[PDB]
Amino acid sequence: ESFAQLFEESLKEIETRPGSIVRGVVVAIDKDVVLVDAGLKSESAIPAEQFKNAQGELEIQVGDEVDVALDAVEDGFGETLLSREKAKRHEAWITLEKAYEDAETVTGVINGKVKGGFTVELNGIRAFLPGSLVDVRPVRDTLHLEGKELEFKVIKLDQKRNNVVVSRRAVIESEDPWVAIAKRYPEGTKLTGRVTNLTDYGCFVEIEEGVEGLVHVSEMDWTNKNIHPSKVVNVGDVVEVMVLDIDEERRRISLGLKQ
Amino acid sequence: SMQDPIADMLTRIRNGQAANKAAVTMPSSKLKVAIANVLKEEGFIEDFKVEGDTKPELELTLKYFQGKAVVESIQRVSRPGLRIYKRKDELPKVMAGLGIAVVSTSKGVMTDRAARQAGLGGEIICYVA
Amino acid sequence: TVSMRDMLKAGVHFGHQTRYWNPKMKPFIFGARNKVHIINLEKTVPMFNEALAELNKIASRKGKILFVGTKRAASEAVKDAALSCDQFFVNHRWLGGMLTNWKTVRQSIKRLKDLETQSQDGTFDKLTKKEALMRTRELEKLENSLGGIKDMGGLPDALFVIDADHEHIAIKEANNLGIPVFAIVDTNSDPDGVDFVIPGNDDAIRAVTLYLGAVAATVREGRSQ
Amino acid sequence: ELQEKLIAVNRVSKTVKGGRIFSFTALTVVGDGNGRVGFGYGKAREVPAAIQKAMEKARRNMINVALNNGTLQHPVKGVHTGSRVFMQPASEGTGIIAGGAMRAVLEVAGVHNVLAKAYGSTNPINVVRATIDGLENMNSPEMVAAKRGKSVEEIL
Amino acid sequence: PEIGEEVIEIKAAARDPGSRAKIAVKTNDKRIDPVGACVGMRGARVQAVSTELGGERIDIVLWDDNPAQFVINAMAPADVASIVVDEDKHTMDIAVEAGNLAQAIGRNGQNVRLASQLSGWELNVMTVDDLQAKHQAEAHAAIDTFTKYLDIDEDFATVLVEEGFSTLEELAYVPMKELLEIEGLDEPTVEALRERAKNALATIAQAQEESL
RNA sequence: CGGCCCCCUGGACGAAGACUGACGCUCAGGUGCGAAAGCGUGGGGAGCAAACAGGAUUAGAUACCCUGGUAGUCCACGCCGUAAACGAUGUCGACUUGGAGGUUGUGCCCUUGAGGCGUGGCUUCCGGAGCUAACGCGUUAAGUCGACCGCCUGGGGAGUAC
RNA sequence: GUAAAGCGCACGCAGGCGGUUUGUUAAGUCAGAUGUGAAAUCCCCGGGCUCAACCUGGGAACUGCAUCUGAUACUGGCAAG
Repeated sequence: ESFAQLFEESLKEIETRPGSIVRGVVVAIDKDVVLVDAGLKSESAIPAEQFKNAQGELEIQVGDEVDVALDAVEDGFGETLLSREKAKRHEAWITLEKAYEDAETVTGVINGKVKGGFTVELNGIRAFLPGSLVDVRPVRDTLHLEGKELEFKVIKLDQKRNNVVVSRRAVIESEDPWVAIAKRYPEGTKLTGRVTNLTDYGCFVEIEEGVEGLVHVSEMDWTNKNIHPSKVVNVGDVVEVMVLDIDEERRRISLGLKQ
Repeated sequence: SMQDPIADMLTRIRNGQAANKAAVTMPSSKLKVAIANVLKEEGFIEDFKVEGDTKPELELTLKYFQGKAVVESIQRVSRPGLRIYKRKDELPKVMAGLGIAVVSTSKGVMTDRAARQAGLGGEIICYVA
Repeated sequence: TVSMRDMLKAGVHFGHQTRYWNPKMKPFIFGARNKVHIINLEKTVPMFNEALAELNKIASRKGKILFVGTKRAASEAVKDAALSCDQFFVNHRWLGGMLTNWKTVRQSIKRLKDLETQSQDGTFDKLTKKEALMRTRELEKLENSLGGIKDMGGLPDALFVIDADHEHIAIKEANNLGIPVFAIVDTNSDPDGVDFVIPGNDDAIRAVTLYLGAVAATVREGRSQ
Repeated sequence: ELQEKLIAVNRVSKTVKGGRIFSFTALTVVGDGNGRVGFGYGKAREVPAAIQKAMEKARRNMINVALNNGTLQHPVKGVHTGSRVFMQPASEGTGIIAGGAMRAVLEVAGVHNVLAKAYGSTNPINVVRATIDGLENMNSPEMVAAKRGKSVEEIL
Repeated sequence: PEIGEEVIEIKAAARDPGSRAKIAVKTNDKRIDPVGACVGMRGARVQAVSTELGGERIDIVLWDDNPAQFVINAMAPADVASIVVDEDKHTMDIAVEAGNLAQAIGRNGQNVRLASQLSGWELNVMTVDDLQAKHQAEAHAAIDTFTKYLDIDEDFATVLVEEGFSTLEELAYVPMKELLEIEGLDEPTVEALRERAKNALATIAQAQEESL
């Protein structure tokens, strides 16, 4: 009756769009596809590579629950955008928690400055940093034991572009993209960027606040023409890329990957 | 411009029958009302309902028997471009009597059979089958 | 028989997106949630019950039921359902003109049966290797295609289908011959050819399974009767 | 009990690398002398086979027609593609006044008395189809009464 | 060959080889016509079986639906009009007219047995008048049994059994609201009179206790 | 109809209200506007380029290609009144399932963000019913109807002769 | 639309058509009557030439026009909205 109408609004009330409500129960595993059901129109064709943790083997059997992501519906049949992105929100919450007490305390091990700043990795993911943040002072972890264990103390974050730089050592110590597009510019600032779609001439890695990069086809590897990008890297993966070139005018930042 | 209201009525009805519309609405007029009443009497429609004071809206309710529509055919005969008037002997028979022909007469608008019974002809509005 | 809560749990109420729908399904739709159509369970349930009753009646008079799903997600399940009530099924690609052009396919069935016999009952082994491999391959092909319908004999007396738009060929065949059709019809699908439509999520696995299980139970009941 | 009339047979060609391959089309119609009627349009390299096919096809997909005694229930029009057809019920004794393919279908249908003209095209195939259409759409008094929620005497 | 390719549904073949061989057959509604195919051009295939194993009166009946239509079909080739029914042993009571009974019955010991196995059970060929004769021999008896059911006054019982269909024998399980339309229905008493009949049945069971 | 500016100027759409109160639709004759080429008179003339000249090509090449090159193209004021002036689809009005866009308004909504929910105008593509000889058209109809006009009646002769 | 056939586009007189409600009129419209609509011809029922053609009695028809008396739904006129 209005039973059903009340239920419809109830079920509205007890779900949300993003990957927030850990609801999808893993109802079939086979390699290389995991599948869930989060109260959506269809079941998600999940990769296995969203769900193996830090050493390469699976961690969740049948019945286990992780939320995925939404706001994109039915490319022709199916439902979702993947769940690790959901994990990105949890990582963002942990990073924000710092604000409360002005200190987020984890493990942070930064061996080398990709784009000027040491790369700091939190449990599964690894993020890239600006130079100063790796070290509180000129200490320079190159003389520290390789991949050492301290923490991360935040020096700098870009706040729209997920670039976060953190201070590994020294426990005692405690429109918009295109006007000032000179930050990752100079010649060779490398970046950690997720690829989006490979257009058979390109890969379209683009992460840094609403920009677009192309590592198109020529570099990508150390073979030129017989390469077919889909074979050689991935879909949806954070990689080594750097700028190599910027247009601020015709908005074509032409990244590379042969580096 | 709108020149023939009745014909517009009939077309609306036809389109509703085609499209399996339950009910068909349109601005009301007295002649339209009477036509609707005649149809209801002759059972091609379920019920008609006028509603409104300043600009009232006639709403007919269409009829469907075993899926398909009831009003198999509905044509104007008289039209502004060319009027048709018939004398009682000359009155027609739609579908060999199975259908009807709405005819306006001095004593009101009625089906062709009714007019014949009365003993008078008039302006042939529309055939319905 | 099948309750509304269970259907909701399964995910029947979910239906395709709002750019992929069919306006003939507008009656069966309730609303559109997050730019996805919702099927009206209030209107779905009674008709599903009806369809079940008809299927039962068919069974009671010793009717032959054919279960069609070639979605390759619920192929396993449709086969399982068919077997539970020992009825017939087409879980892989429907052969164009399986029913209309039965007489030809009947030979196909016969060849398959003969091959099966050779494989099993003969116990003759001693066959040229390549030839033996070829015969095996033929067996596999024919099993995949016509495994469920091999014991069918003639033409079914009713046709249960999991997706109308996907199996429209089978539906059209049934209509041409006049076989009763019992279709699960999502919002994108066309239900005009269907006799006993069923608005439900053809895609979701659990919903499909639920549909199948109730159908199987009512077939078994009719057989018992 | 069924009667069957081959209306027409026509030779049709297909050009190939060698030359012209000829074949034959057979347009037949069958009926039981009552409401029921069905046409078939067969094709084969030889004539008898093609007519056999036409008979087979006609025998299936038949269609019923509501006949008031020997004639029709009211004037009816039917069209198909070019062939537009008018046919009109007529008094006993008049016979089938109709031309060609149309005639044939009427006879098998078991109508005995009609006045009937084929306007437009007279392509046998299309015109027989149009006839069948006019016969199918034609409804009876009882049918219209049912449609309209009345008795037969109300409609007369 | 249609039957061979599952096109002519042939269930039972209640026939008497050496005399008459009438058998009904069903078909999936698809412009097939089962008997027609079994007969052929002017009994083309019918003649084959006619002079097959020996001069036999082979017959084909267009099976309609269920067992009710099988009854009449089993009376063919003749003219059935009506028939009675029951439970396990329904006993199809053939209801025809004397004039048509001559052919319907055909031979005392021939069509009475050939059509008996037609339905698989047994038939009881009767007459149109016979039916009515037995029909009334049933109305009086739910009454024609010394009235051992409800019972009250007799003057009211006559006026009640006038309108009463099938007497009162176990009639409480039927519509308990149409006898209230009868001129004279205040408080539930006739609805109670039927209850008395139910009590009479219990009394009859008590009589069985008197005898068992 | 295309660089900016200014001056004069026509239409369209939306938002609410307020007013008039059928004043409307169509239109034979009639009147006006009407690409390019073309004409007249007077200016102008960079580039391009009918005509023309030479060089090639070719059997020939009164062409295609190359080198030049004048009318014209440009401006002012007149005339011409035609084009595959095409959506090869007259104008006006009403009604009939959908999807994906573009553009331009406008109402509400926490714009919590580039958004969310509507509601108007114009517009591109696909496609349902229906229509169609088929191709296709398909709420911008070639569907279902009404009003008015224009036009067609085998091909040529001929849109020519008088 | 492509078969012949949408003026290149507009404005616009004459002309054609005209939202909705009430009142009135009664021109159109419808009904009835009267007068006429020559006879012959056509058609119906009959009759006479042996039949037929042919002749012939009576009817019907001559779809119209004119008038008078009504009807007023529609169209028109007039008056108010």
